[PDB]
Amino acid sequence: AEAIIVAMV
Amino acid sequence: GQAKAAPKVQVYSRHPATAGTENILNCYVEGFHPPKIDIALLKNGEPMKDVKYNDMSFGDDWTFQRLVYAPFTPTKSDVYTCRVDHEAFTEPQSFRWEP
Amino acid sequence: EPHSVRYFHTAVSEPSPGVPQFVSVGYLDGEAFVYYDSETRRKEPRADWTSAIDDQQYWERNTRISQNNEQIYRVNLETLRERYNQSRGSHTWQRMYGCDLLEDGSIRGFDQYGYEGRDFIALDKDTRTFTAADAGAQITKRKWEEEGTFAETMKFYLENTCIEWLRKYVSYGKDVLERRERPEVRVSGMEADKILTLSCRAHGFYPRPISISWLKDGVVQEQETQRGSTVPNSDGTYHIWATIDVLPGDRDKYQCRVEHASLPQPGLFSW
Repeated sequence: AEAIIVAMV
Repeated sequence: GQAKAAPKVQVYSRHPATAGTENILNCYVEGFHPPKIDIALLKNGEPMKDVKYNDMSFGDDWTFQRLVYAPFTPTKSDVYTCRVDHEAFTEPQSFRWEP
Repeated sequence: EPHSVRYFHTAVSEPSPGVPQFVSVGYLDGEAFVYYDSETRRKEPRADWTSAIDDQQYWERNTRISQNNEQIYRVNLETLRERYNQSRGSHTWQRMYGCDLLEDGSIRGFDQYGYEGRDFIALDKDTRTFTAADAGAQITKRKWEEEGTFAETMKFYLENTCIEWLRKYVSYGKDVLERRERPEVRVSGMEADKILTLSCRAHGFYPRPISISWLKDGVVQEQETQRGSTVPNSDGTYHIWATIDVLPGDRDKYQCRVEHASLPQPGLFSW
C-alpha cells in the first residue's frame, strides 16, 4: 500500500 | 538542463520462431528520457493489428522502458520492424526482427 | 526468498500519447500489480492475486492517496519550474520508493526523487536526512529538515507499513512468485565474410535471474561473447540472447551455457 503522507517540494 | 537519453530497442518473439505458427512479437524500448515517445510495430512497413502497450516503467537512472507487443504468425516472406520516434533521435529509427 | 515492493511515480507538465499527466505503478518483485493514472483516476489491478486482498477499503483508500499525489506533483512541477528559473514547457517529475525484505528477515527502504531525469533528492532513512543533488534541491533539503517531520514519517512508512503489506503481498502472490518456467533455447548461426556468428536465445524463463555463456570446449569466451539485456515477455516471463563471432573452422567446439533456477544443472546447447 502507498504512503499517505504527501511529498511537497 | 533536462536529461536527453535515447532509447535502445530489442525486437524478439515469445517463442523460437517457426514459419506458419502462432507467436507474439515483442518490441522492448528502454533507456529514453523524456517519456514522450511513439513506438510502432510494423508488418512490411504497414501498421500491425492487435498491438498492446504494457505500462511504462523506469529504473535507477530515471530512464524509461516500455514493452509493445502483438500476436503474429511469422512467415518466410514478411518483414516485421519496430519503429521508434523520440526527441533524442535525429529522426525516427527502425529495428528489424530476426527469425 | 528475498522480496521487494516498489512504487514508481511519473508526473509531466505537458502530456503526450501514452504519457498521462500522472502515473503510479506498484511492483512486487519487479512485476506490476497496481496502476493509477490521471485519466481514469482510479486504482486498478495489474495482477490477479490482488483479488486476495482482504481489506475492503483498499482500492478506495489507495485511489484517494493517488489523487493526493497527482495534485501535489502538479504543484511540485510548478514550484521547481520557478525555482530553477525555467520556461513553461515539457518537464518531468519522478519518484521511486519502497521496501525490501531480505533472506534473513532484515529490511531496507528507499525514497528517491528525480527532476528532468536527473537526481534531485533522496532519503537517507537511517540518518533521517536527505541528500540533495543541486542548490535547487538544497532548498527542499532545508524545508523538510527545518520542519523536521517528513523524514521521520517516511522512515516509519518504509520500515513498517511497507513491510507489513509486502509480507501480505508475498503470501497472496505465492503461486506466481514461486513458479519456475524453463527457458526454451534455440542456437542459430550465420557465416558472413568467412566469419561465423553463433546466436543463442533463451525464451520464456522465470524467474528473472539468468546467466548465458558461450563456451569454446567448456571454456568461457567472456570477452568475445556479446549478450543482450534481460527483456520481458508479455506473460511475465523473460528473454535473453548472446552471440559469438567465431572462425568457421572451430564450430563444434562452441556450446551455449544457460544457467537458471528452472534447470537442476546448466543447460548446454550446440548449433
